[PDB]
Amino acid sequence: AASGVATNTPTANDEEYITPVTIGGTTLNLNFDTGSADLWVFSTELPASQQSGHSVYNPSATGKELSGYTWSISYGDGSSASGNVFTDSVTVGGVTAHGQAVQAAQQISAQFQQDTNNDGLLGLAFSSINTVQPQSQTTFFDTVKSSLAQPLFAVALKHQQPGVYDFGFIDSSKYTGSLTYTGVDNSQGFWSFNVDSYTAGSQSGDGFSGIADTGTTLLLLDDSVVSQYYSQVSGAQQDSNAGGYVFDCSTNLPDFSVSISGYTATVPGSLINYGPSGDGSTCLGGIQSNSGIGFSIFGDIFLKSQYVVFDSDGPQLGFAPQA
Ligand SMILES: COC(=O)[C@@H]1Cc2cccc(c2)CNC(=O)C[C@H](NC(=O)[C@@H](NC(=O)CC(C)C)C(C)C)C(=O)N[C@@H](CC(C)C)P(=O)(O)O1
Ligand SMILES: *[C@H]1O[C@H](CO)[C@@H](O)[C@H](O)[C@@H]1O
Ligand SMILES: *[C@H]1O[C@H](CO)[C@@H](O)[C@H](O)[C@@H]1O
Repeated sequence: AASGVATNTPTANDEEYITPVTIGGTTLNLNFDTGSADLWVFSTELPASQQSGHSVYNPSATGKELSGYTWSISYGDGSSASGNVFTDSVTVGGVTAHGQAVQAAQQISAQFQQDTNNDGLLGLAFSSINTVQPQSQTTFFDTVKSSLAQPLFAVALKHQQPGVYDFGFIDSSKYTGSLTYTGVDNSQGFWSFNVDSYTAGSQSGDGFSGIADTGTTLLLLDDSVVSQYYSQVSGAQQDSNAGGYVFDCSTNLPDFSVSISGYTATVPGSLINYGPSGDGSTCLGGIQSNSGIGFSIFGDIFLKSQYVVFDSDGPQLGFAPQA
């Protein structure tokens, strides 16, 4: 059976996490994203000026076209990309997917034209939300899962340190105590789960649903919860140059926790200081608004506190404090 360890590394301020992937023999640095289901890459089909600062996929060398097939994706921050489709060999942590659909970019939006830290995305959401047309394709994980020892992957994201994506096995040294599992609702293609209650510092409230999403930097909550949290943070104010609530960098921030099937997942206040906010001398908060969408986004701020098991059997998510 197959298993492997893929090493991730945060960019500055842990904005995103990058992991190397070898496609047709070329290694690209990709953003592993449990919130989407497309494996797309910078390619030789982009204008030459947009290739600069990247490693790029050359489909002509090793790929097999899917004639007539295309892809086009849009993300929550308004970024987007599109192109055509080839199958090729894709290796992650020593585990090879043969005949994996690789979505070669022809068009990329401004955000991607400005980010030279990644060479594309590797989606790890359910394959039902893959965007390839006219027929959807499987994620790397779904392609390999029946070859793995167990049909799961697990994630340790860290603050300013390398972390892991474990494929096909659980590393019990990555967490304290035992895992607690909760049921996943895959009806919208996400790793969605329920929380029974939350604690924002000195205030608590009722539960809600949200998605485990490695591709979102922050912990995005309802505006009522965000307001409750920052009401406890002296001097907090919104700054649209920075991206939301900011505060003095020396602030002692309250913890934030959720109740997940009887387990308390706690984000220490230290992790809620995202980093310097950008002009001047404040720090951006790691908790921000979810734009009124009606569910929460358990992004990297939250995930840095946990080891998280994404198990296709169920499906289900397992949580324990990171170690
Ligand atoms: C339709 O599904 C998506 O777009 C999914 C899931 C989702 C759903 C609802 C709301 C969000 C996220 C909530 N998330 C968002 O609205 C924004 C999110 N982008 C970010 O976090 C961006 N982060 C920053 O700009 C740093 C700032 C916030 C200090 C991005 C550069 C990593 C984002 O769109 N992430 C997608 C990947 C990214 C590389 C573009 P993801 O695939 O994780 O988003
Ligand atoms: C992941 O698990 C497989 C299956 O036991 C091993 O072969 C591999 O070395 C890694 O520990
Ligand atoms: C990624 O790299 C880290 C070491 O940098 C390993 O521990 C891991 O197994 C993988 O090679």
